Amino acid sequence: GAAWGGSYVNDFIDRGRVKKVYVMSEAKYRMLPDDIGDWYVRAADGQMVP
Amino acid sequence: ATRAFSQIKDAMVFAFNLPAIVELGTATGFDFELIDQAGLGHEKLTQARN
Repeated sequence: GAAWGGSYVNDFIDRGRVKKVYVMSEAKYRMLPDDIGDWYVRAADGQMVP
Repeated sequence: ATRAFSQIKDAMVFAFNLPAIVELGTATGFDFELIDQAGLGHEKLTQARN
């Protein structure tokens, strides 16, 4: 998700107006399924898993 | 009562009687709201107010 769909997480203050804060994968890491590989989840032991 | 509390205190204490219709215009006056339409913060608006 938060990589490929995105995450509205929290709110900030722009020039006087409350607006959103999103955290999403960059441009290049989600066009083709090769990019599926490039993403890693960290286990209880500290070591990433592709 | 305002006679009493004006000249004799360190804080301003005013006495009055209620208007007839309990919520209306002071006839000979207004209620001006100064507004910030562009992207500015409290400092600049209060400054404009002064």
